[PDB]
Amino acid sequence: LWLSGMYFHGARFSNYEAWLNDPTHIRPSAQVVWPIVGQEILNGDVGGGFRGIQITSGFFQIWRASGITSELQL
Amino acid sequence: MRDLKTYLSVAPVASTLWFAALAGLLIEINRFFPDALTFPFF
Amino acid sequence: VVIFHFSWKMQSDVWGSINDQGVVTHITGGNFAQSSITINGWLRDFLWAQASQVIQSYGSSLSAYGLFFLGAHF
Amino acid sequence: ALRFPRFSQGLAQDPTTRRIWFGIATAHDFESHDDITEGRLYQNIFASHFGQLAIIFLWTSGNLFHVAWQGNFEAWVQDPLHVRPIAHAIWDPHFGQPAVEAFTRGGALGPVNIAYSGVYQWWYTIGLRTNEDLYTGAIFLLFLSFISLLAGWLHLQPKWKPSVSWFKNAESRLNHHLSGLFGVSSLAWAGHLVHVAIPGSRGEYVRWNNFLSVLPHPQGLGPLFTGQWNLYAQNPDSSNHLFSTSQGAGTAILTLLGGFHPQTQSLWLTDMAHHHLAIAILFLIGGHMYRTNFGIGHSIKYILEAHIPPGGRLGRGHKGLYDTINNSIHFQLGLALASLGVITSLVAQHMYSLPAYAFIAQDFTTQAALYTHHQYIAGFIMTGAFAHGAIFFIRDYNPEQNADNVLARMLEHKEAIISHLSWASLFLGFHTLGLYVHNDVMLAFGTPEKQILIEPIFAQWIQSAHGKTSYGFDVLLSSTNSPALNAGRSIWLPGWLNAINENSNSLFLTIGPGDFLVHHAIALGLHTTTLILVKGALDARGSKLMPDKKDFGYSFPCDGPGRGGTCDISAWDAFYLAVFWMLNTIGWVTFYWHWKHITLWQGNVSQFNESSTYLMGWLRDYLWLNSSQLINGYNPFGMNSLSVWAWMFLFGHLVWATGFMFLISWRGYWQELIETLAWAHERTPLANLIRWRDKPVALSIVQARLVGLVHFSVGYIFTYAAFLIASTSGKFG
Amino acid sequence: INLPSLFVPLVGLLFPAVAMASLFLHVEKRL
Amino acid sequence: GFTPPELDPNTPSPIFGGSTGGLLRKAQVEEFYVITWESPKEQIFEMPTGGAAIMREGPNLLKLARKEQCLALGTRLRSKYKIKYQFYRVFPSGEVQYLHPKDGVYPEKVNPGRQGVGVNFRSIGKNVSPIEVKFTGKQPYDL
Amino acid sequence: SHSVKIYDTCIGCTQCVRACPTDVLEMIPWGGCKAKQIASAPRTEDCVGCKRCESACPTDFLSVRVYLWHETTRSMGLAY
Ligand code: CLA
Ligand code: CLA
Ligand code: CLA
Ligand code: CLA
Ligand code: CLA
Ligand SMILES: CCCCCCCCCCCCCCCC(=O)OC[C@H](COP(=O)(O)OC[C@@H](O)CO)OC(=O)CCCCCCCCCCCCCCC
Ligand SMILES: CC1=C(/C=C/C(C)=C/C=C/C(C)=C/C=C/C=C(C)/C=C/C=C(C)/C=C/C2=C(C)CCCC2(C)C)C(C)(C)CCC1
Ligand code: SF4
Ligand code: SF4
Ligand SMILES: [Ca+2]
Repeated sequence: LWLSGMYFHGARFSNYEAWLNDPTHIRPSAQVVWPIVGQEILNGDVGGGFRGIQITSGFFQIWRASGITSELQL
Repeated sequence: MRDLKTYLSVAPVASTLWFAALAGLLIEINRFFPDALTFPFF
Repeated sequence: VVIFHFSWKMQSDVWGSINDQGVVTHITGGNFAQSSITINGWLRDFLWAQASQVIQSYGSSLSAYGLFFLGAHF
Repeated sequence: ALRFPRFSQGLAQDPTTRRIWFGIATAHDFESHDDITEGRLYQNIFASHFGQLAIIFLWTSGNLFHVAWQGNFEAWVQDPLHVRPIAHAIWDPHFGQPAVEAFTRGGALGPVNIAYSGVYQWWYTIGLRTNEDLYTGAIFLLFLSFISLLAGWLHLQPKWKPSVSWFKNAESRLNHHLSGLFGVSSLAWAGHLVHVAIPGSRGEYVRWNNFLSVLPHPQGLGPLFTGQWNLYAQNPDSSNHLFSTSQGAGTAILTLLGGFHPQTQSLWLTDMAHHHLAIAILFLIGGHMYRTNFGIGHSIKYILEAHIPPGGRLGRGHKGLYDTINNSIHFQLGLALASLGVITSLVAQHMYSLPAYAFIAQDFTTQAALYTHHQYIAGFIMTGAFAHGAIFFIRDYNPEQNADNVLARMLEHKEAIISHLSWASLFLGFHTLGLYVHNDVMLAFGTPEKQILIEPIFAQWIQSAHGKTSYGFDVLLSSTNSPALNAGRSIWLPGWLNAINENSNSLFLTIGPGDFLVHHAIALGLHTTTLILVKGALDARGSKLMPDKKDFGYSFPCDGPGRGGTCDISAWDAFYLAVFWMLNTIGWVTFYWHWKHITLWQGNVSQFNESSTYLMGWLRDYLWLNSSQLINGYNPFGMNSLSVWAWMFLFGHLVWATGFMFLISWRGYWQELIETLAWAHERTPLANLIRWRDKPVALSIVQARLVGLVHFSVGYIFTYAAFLIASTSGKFG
Repeated sequence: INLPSLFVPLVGLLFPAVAMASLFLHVEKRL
Repeated sequence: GFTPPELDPNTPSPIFGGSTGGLLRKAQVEEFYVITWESPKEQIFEMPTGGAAIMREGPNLLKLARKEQCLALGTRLRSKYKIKYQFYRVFPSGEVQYLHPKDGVYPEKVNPGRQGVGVNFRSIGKNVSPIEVKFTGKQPYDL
Repeated sequence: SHSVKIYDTCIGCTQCVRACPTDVLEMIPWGGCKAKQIASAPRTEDCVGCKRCESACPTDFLSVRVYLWHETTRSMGLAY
């Protein structure tokens, strides 16, 4: 179930495709937050026309080493 | 089914539900009346 | 202690930026060889100097880390 | 006996190393020694007092001698604002040459220490000018030390030891201590100020060899007996006076002005002479209350027994408290320590706001050092005041002799006292921590206008009532025609209103939201420390989990693991827990004082007023920001004179952490380790030819708690002292 | 002729030496 | 009135390989203990100091360094096996002292030849306050 | 040697004697309870002070009490 969540978040709330386009400028991000009490400030400019939380689990590197190139595979 | 109704009233489940509902209520209140420092009505 | 040793050593003598002419500038200046040998160098050049990023994140998208720093101390 | 220690036979027959440890830590608990009487206990305590008096005189002798010998005083008297006072010389053979060069300052001819006790300002204020005065004083103190020792010896032989019922004459002692010890001493101090120091700050050098030949006032002792005292204040020092000179000097010896001296930013000397005279009169008159050999006065016991309200709401009132207090020494010690602790932090609060010494308000490091020293000592004194109450309840309390008076009634509703203390401290903790976290979150999200900033309108009102005009309240002394401002406008109100409305002294600093929040944190600390100490006292005779605790003593480990477990159930253990909270509370107080003052001394008050309302502000802008110079005291590129503090800072961090060991690890683990080591040694060749004489054992449980707590608070004091001194001394501003 | 040159050593080295041997011999003595 | 047995040396000992948990200098200069039992057959059992030993068929004689060791071994022997044991205290003089069971019966069974030691005839809530015994060397529970 | 005292609220359940690891306690005949039994402590020079007996007593409050006192070799549990 935890793996299912990781792949779904990479597929749905992420900037993985743009990072795939330019890996050394886009910093990876697969979690966005709702604008409830001003907390949307946590949705930062991670590059690629996207605003969220920069992740450090290294999942984009795994998905690139796997051959994954579209969000449909995720 | 009766056993399920009992189980759902055990302490951790009851508190979980109570606080999730309370959280939804306060969240929606603050989404409607944001940034309140005073009682601006009367 | 293991993770402190690895974190300071990598920034000091491994990580950094290289120029087209080929002159490597490390994140920290390379001060592990001469400041790691005293305890004062660990307190000064590692903890005090690198906690700056987290004690200055209020107002940015890294402010959740500033909140968690203090919560964890608590 | 036949072994150390002599006072305990039970310890002397202990064949393990315990015998030595406990031998040292029981040496002054006279009531627990073999063959103890009442007379032996009282006489031991009397001689011990005399020993402590000798100690104090020898210590102050040392300070005087050493700044007269290796010191800086003479050059300091010529320019108090542009020279650093020396404490003593450094001789350390482990020094290298650069450190030798680094510590040589103040004009000395070699490595020295700068003093922060403030003795140059104090001695300069009262009259001492050249090194011969300091030498003179040191020799006199040596003499008084020797005399103290002689009296201590003399009052231990027969033919000179007093009886227990001499020590129990309370009316006599109070008459003498009130009119003799407090009144006569204050009168003689008013004398020293009138005769030596008021002239000293006007150019003249009155000493023993000429003082019978110098008038203190132009018309000596005339006015006093003719009745017209006002002539003694007919010509004050003008407000352009230079302290140790005649330029702008007056002739008055007693005044009531209120303000500060313009040049030294200090209290007037004539004000202090007049104050000491006034209170000496009050003490002398009030020391004639109780009855003695002359057939007039009061019986304390009768006053205590007559004070019972009809309607019986206080039960039997105070009937029988004279003998409860007179017969218990722990009761008396608890009372003494409580009064002394309160007035010690009163000393702390009044010495920074109304400085008495000339050029001490301009020496910032000495201000911070003195304040922190006196607050921490007051906190320790408070914890002791409460500890001896629990010792009294266990050892000397007699229930049947106190039946239904105020004391037994205190014992009778202990639940209602503890429950309400608990409620108060819960309330304060919840709301204070909650508002701080609210504010921190508000600023992490970039919305500082969403903060909850309560304004302290009551303290602002009280400051207005003293004549402050920063909040436009216009109440007493701040209004126009009120009888309060009207009745004092002639005497002290000009000087007072001039000083209180200046904003570069520390007389009633401006306050705001940050002051409100930290004051409620201080209240939380006081309430929780009181809860711990009071619970420990009121439960020391027994509780429901152990109803016979009084049969076990003040301090003992536990009652085993039965009934759920009884770790830390003695009253000693309540004291031990309360010391942690005392340290935390004094920490909050002194952090508040030092941050406020360090931003005021830099002309950057808005920094405190903006950063004090959320805890990241305290962590970053006070702790982190003010640490750079201290931790750069020595580095790969060299050392400067902050080196000794950079070192000490780390010492304090080390000792503290070692205290965690003794506090988290407990005894069984270590005892098994030691059994292993004993085997190892007894089995190894050329080393088993050596035999210990005490079987080694792990430390005791109570002993381990005490040793852990000692390491913890030593580390505490040392690290904070190093940081405070290095961060004020580094800026010297 | 330097005064600390004598007092700092003996108060720092020999005073505790003699006092520790003193107190050891006293504290391990059965009378 | 129950003469106690004698210590019969030349009683064999269990089959042990040796261990660093046995006697030490205290047994040379202060005291040590000795337990003896019966063992219907040869069997293995856990030494109260180290690993495992084999008790021999017939009488068994073990030397230990503490009374608690002897008593823990005896409790193990008496419940898990059905064995009778006795233990003794030997001094460096060469003097034995039958120790347990003292009067022939086990102390959890009441024997009619015993006196009361350390019995107060009142409840524990009726001890005096410490103030009643101050300056005189007794203790409130002494009474 | 520690002190161990028995109080007359004892119901003679013997649970304390069964628990002692050094054989300090003993049952003796009595007449003040249904069991005609009472505990006694004849051998307090061997008491290590573990309070294993107090955890076993069922009366309220306790009927056996252990007061820790002067320490010896046997009391400290030293094998060397
Ligand atoms: C940062 C450390 C810390 C903290 C926060 C506390 C806090 C407290 N101590 Mg304590 N103490 C400490 C260290 C600490 N202590 C240390 C080192 C010692 C020495 C051993 C002591 C010894 C000590 C004693 C002896 C006593 C206390 C008491 C108290 C309570 C005082 C009442 C109060 O202020 O109301 C509440 C204040 C709080 C700060 C509570 C904060 C927690 C809030 C409620 C968090 C809310 C939870 C939130 C919903 C999310 C939950 C997360 C989820 C996963 C659960 C309080 C809860 C006294 C007491 O019990 O009072 C009755 C008392 O007797 N302390
Ligand atoms: C309690 C007061 C006191 C204190 C804290 C000090 C502290 C110090 N003294 Mg000093 N001293 C004192 C009183 C004091 N002295 C007195 C009253 C005299 C005679 C007037 C001297 C004469 C003196 C000389 C000549 C020298 C020092 C030196 C020193 C420093 C080096 C350490 C040392 O060698 O010890 C002190 C050595 C002594 C010989 C002092 C002996 C005289 C005192 C009275 C001894 C008291 C011991 C007493 C029995 C125990 C009291 C109990 C309590 C203090 C624990 C040190 C900072 C040396 C120095 O300057 O270092 C750079 C130096 O050479 N002292
Ligand atoms: C006039 C007669 C007289 C006088 C002067 C004294 C004086 C004294 N007696 Mg005594 N006594 C007397 C009669 C007298 N007694 C009689 C008749 C009896 C029999 C009933 C006793 C029975 C008696 C006993 C049993 C004891 C004393 C004790 C003491 C000493 C108290 C300890 C001390 O010195 O602290 C000094 C106190 C002060 C200087 C006054 C208090 C100052 C307050 C707290 C604050 C000061 C404020 C100010 C800012 C400080 C300046 C600081 C700056 C300089 C740094 C003291 C010197 C104790 C003792 O002798 O120890 C050996 C003690 O054990 N007395
Ligand atoms: C005038 C003040 C005063 C006086 C006369 C007494 C007198 C007494 N106290 Mg008491 N007490 C006081 C204040 C006072 N206390 C204060 C202020 C506190 C709060 C800290 C306490 C808390 C307290 C407790 C909890 C207890 C006593 C006990 C006692 C009695 C025996 C003390 C003893 O000799 O044990 C021996 C003395 C020691 C073991 C002191 C050595 C260890 C100290 C703590 C280490 C010092 C730190 C270190 C060396 C310095 C820094 C190291 C270096 C690197 C700088 C005795 C009658 C004890 C008692 O027997 O009950 C009646 C008891 O348990 N007191
Ligand atoms: C900073 C705090 C601190 C320190 C210094 C220590 C130190 C030590 N711990 Mg400990 N521990 C701590 C915290 C600390 N612990 C805490 C918080 C806990 C709770 C979890 C524990 C729990 C714990 C356990 C369970 C054990 C230890 C053990 C040990 C010892 C390991 C053997 C060793 O390394 O010898 C070397 C000594 C040192 C490295 C200390 C520094 C040496 C200094 C620098 C030498 C200076 C000498 C100096 C000149 C002396 C002369 C001064 C003169 C004035 C007298 C050692 C002495 C283990 C042990 O005992 O091993 C056998 C053991 O099992 N610790
Ligand atoms: C400047 C000198 C500083 C010391 C001044 C204090 C002494 C004056 C008052 C003492 C009263 C003596 C009471 C009778 C006490 C008395 O003399 O009785 C003699 C004593 C026998 O003890 P008792 O059987 O009388 O025990 C009864 C006790 O309850 C009385 O305290 O034998 C000893 O001398 C033991 C010596 C151990 C010494 C331990 C060394 C301690 C080192 C520090 C000692 C103090 C130095 C302090 C400097 C920091
Ligand atoms: C346990 C115990 C004990 C101890 C106790 C204690 C420790 C206590 C304390 C306490 C405290 C610590 C207290 C405090 C207090 C205070 C007070 C009570 C106050 C006051 C005052 C007032 C009322 C004021 C007034 C005024 C004026 C004068 C002017 C200006 C204004 C005003 C208003 C401020 C004893 C031994 C006894 C006994 C046993 C038990
Ligand atoms: S405390 Fe332990 S050794 Fe002592 S009598 Fe009780 S059970 Fe036996
Ligand atoms: S456990 Fe208590 S009641 Fe039972 S026999 Fe022992 S002392 Fe008596
Ligand atoms: Ca002012």
